[PDB]
Amino acid sequence: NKFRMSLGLPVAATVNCADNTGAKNLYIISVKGIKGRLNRLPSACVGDMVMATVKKGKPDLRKKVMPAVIVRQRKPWRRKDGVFMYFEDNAGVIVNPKGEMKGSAITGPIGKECADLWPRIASAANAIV
Amino acid sequence: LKTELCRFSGQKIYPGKGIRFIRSDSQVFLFANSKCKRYFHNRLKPAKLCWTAMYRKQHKK
Amino acid sequence: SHRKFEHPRHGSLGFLPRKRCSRHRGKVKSFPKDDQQKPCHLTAFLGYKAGMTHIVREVEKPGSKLHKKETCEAVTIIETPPLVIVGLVAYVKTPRGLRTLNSVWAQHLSEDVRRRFYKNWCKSKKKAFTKYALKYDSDSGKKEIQLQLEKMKKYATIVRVIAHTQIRKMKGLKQKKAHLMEIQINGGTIADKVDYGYKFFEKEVPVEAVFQKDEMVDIIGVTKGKGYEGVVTRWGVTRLPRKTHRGLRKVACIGAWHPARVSYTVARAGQNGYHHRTEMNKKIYKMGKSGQESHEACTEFDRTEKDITPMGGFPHYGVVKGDYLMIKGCCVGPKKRVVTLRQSLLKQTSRLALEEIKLKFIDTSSKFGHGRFQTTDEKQKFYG
RNA sequence: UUGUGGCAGCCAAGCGUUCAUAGCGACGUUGCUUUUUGAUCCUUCGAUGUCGGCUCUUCCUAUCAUUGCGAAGCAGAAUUCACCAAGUGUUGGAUUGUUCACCCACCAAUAGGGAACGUGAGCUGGGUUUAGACCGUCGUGAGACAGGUUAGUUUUACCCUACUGAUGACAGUGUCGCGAUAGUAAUUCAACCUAGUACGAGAGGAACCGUUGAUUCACACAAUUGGUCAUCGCGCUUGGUUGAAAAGCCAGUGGCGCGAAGCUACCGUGUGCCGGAUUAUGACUGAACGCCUCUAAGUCAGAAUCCAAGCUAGCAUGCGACG
RNA sequence: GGUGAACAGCCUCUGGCCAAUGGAACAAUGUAGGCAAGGGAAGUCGGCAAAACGGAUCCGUAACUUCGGGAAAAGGAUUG
Ligand SMILES: [Mg+2]
Ligand SMILES: [Mg+2]
Ligand SMILES: [Mg+2]
Ligand SMILES: [Mg+2]
Ligand SMILES: [Mg+2]
Ligand SMILES: [Mg+2]
Ligand SMILES: [Mg+2]
Ligand SMILES: [Mg+2]
Ligand SMILES: [Mg+2]
Ligand SMILES: [Mg+2]
Ligand SMILES: [Mg+2]
Ligand SMILES: [Mg+2]
Ligand SMILES: [Mg+2]
Ligand SMILES: [Mg+2]
Ligand SMILES: [Mg+2]
Ligand SMILES: [Mg+2]
Ligand SMILES: [Mg+2]
Ligand SMILES: [Mg+2]
Ligand SMILES: [Mg+2]
Ligand SMILES: [Mg+2]
Ligand SMILES: [Mg+2]
Ligand SMILES: [Mg+2]
Ligand SMILES: [Mg+2]
Ligand SMILES: [Mg+2]
Ligand SMILES: [Mg+2]
Ligand SMILES: [Mg+2]
Ligand SMILES: [Mg+2]
Ligand SMILES: [Mg+2]
Ligand SMILES: [Mg+2]
Ligand SMILES: [Mg+2]
Ligand SMILES: [Mg+2]
Ligand SMILES: [Mg+2]
Ligand SMILES: [Mg+2]
Repeated sequence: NKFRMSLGLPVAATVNCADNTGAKNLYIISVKGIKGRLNRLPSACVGDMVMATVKKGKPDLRKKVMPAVIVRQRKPWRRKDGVFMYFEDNAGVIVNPKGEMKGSAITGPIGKECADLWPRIASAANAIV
Repeated sequence: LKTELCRFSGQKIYPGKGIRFIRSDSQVFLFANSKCKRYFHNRLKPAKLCWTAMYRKQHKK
Repeated sequence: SHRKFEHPRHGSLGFLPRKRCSRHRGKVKSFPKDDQQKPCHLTAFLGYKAGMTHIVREVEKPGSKLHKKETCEAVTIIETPPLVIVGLVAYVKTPRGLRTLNSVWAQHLSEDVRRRFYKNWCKSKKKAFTKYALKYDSDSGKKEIQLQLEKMKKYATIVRVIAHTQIRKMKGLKQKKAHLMEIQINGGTIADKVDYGYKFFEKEVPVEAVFQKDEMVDIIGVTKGKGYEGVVTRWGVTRLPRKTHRGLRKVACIGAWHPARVSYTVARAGQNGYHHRTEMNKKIYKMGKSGQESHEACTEFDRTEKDITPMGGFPHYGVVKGDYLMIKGCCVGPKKRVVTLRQSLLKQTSRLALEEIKLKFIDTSSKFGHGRFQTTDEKQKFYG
């Protein structure tokens, strides 16, 4: 599948919301696939599906747990040609358990490791880099 | 070979090296090393640093 | 009184005692099982870790995301000038184990290998083997040496060659006292093995005659020494809260009341590093032989004429002038350390093992500071 | 000791749409266990630091998941009962001092226990458990409270041993070796292919091989990236100071920027292993018993198992070959 | 004396000292003092400890109020 990347975003990290859904701000509460280890916080990286709450935004989206996908991280990570690439901010988009985006558009760049792993986000993406 | 250029200092970047920044406007900045990267984020202007490629063409050095 | 929450144990009990190694040269603790239909080959060398750098290559691995893509990988360079075979040792199977039956040395031994037998060469008389040498100049003496060969052919179950390094050809190593070891001959009969070893006394073995391209090899040696280390770094246990009286960097409980003893399984402070280690399946990316194009760092895609040595030389090593060997990944030991390359004991069958390597670029920019030129003339012509 | 707590048997009236025993099991009855409590008062009152958590290791099996199987009211998928099995794993959080509990979430799974109810010269001190103080009930009162509340000192190792490392004598001195014994380590998941296939009316819906990855752990290493500065390396700068300029110095590292080298991070990179004997179980041959029968004699296949190999040590007051 | 609102802190002159056993080296564990990518209380009984803020000039300042306050509220801009 994908290669392993520097995990940037532990639980309690609060991320920007890059879609036209009305959520402003996602709050990671867990990461899908994390079989834990004593005292180690579950962490996410670009293309990782997470569970999150909405702490700023529309009333109908708040106070509910929902799946999201990380699209941007500030933590540098090593591409497999050698470069260490990173973004200006942390971002993710609201999806279903099957990966379908709740919104319709994405604002800003998208990590290539995410677009190749979620084809519905890939479709809505502006510039995949 | 397929070299690449530093967006800040204007030097050649050889394969397997460099730091690639993505800015909110989707513009890609590729730096040669961490000296360039820290001056960039400190908001220095590579035209005012004497050792840069932009500076040298601007003063015909 | 069960522990509330469980987590795997810190550290491995399989590398105890974590003491200083009793050896500076790495010891081959097992040779590849012999296959009498193979021709007589050798199974190990002594190299010197020169330094590291990185390649960029292109992958062929159908089904992988890296297929038809580039990749960057660290590599280590081991300088491996030819070995010189000075002796032969025979082994015989006994109920207690393997036993040395006899041994024959070459007539001429260099000053370097003879330094190996002294702890102060300079103020000695340098008499080592000065009388065994005379066995080569009298027919009664020649008779013995020839008769010893017959005895090995007659009874040996295993034959090994004694070889020393040409330590003098690495001026960066401020060493004149060569390293000496036994290397087992595999393949052929015992009569074949004895002929192969003796026939080739006083001569040089390149690394080509033993190791090939893209084969997997084990590397043996002693790791870097770090002195006396506490439990947090030596064993990897977690730190205690900030507000602990008498210190954070320890293990809170070293055992229960019963047994009324501290167990060997608990983490303690002590020596860290300078341990013997055998490290498997380090792949060979490139063999560099002095006098051919394969020595320099010019690929089929990059033709810039440059040597393997980075600008300013390998740090804390010097300049690689002789034969060398390019391994994927990292190597036990610091720079300048003698390493033991050993043929794999296993069968290599997996797709990684069979994979063919084609380099596209070798970084020879300086490993001091942030290197930015590949050659000195590139630098000189850039500036003025 | 075992009433009580927990686990397990036997018989079989009934349930299980019909069928005592697939899965259960009433009325009865036999045990085991010693993480409960009760009962007792044997040890300790010239003192064995008294809850919990944190940290770390080890051990048990009454097995939750992981491996191999047997049964079913097992079509498939899922689920249930049982066996061999303790090799590996059993998490992140909200509230509570809590053990316990209970929700949120992930997960293959979030099993159950012991070690002076492991672990205070290991911590912590939230609770409880002195002296201050408030409330409520009780008391004529001093005061009481197995009621609630708030503030309240956590001492010592340099000894012996254990453990971890470090020298070292005992056939002159040195080099190369052998290898008794002791330790030991790898782990689990996912995506694609098989496959919308088997199975099935449909609804649903697998797996082996093959491929590519990832988790937990372990051992190294520093080419790149990141971290680190008193390179006091270069630059700038506040205050002072040497009449000034230049050059510096002081403000315990004056401060800031960049900073090689070394060290170092799942925050970086690499690597992590082949034979044999078998368990459960299914069988072969084949009597006892003209048939039958995995068993009696003789054979077979067989596992996250055990023993090897491999890896670490090897003063084993062991040994070999040479100079 | 200088800086400055300042008997603050910091440097200097008069005057006074360098009296605190020395030498070598720079392991663990300490103690005192720093810095740390991404995240930001998930740690913990509990933000304990640390970090962040901080001078001055201009602007602007809510609830509530015993009308005296709150108030340096909050929130902005500037500074050689
Ligand atoms: Mg924890
Ligand atoms: Mg416990
Ligand atoms: Mg447990
Ligand atoms: Mg490590
Ligand atoms: Mg304390
Ligand atoms: Mg370097
Ligand atoms: Mg009982
Ligand atoms: Mg009972
Ligand atoms: Mg009594
Ligand atoms: Mg009593
Ligand atoms: Mg008492
Ligand atoms: Mg006492
Ligand atoms: Mg007593
Ligand atoms: Mg005691
Ligand atoms: Mg059992
Ligand atoms: Mg104690
Ligand atoms: Mg208290
Ligand atoms: Mg009181
Ligand atoms: Mg009371
Ligand atoms: Mg002590
Ligand atoms: Mg053993
Ligand atoms: Mg750096
Ligand atoms: Mg560095
Ligand atoms: Mg049959
Ligand atoms: Mg003034
Ligand atoms: Mg003053
Ligand atoms: Mg930080
Ligand atoms: Mg908190
Ligand atoms: Mg909390
Ligand atoms: Mg917690
Ligand atoms: Mg709490
Ligand atoms: Mg505080
Ligand atoms: Mg207020």
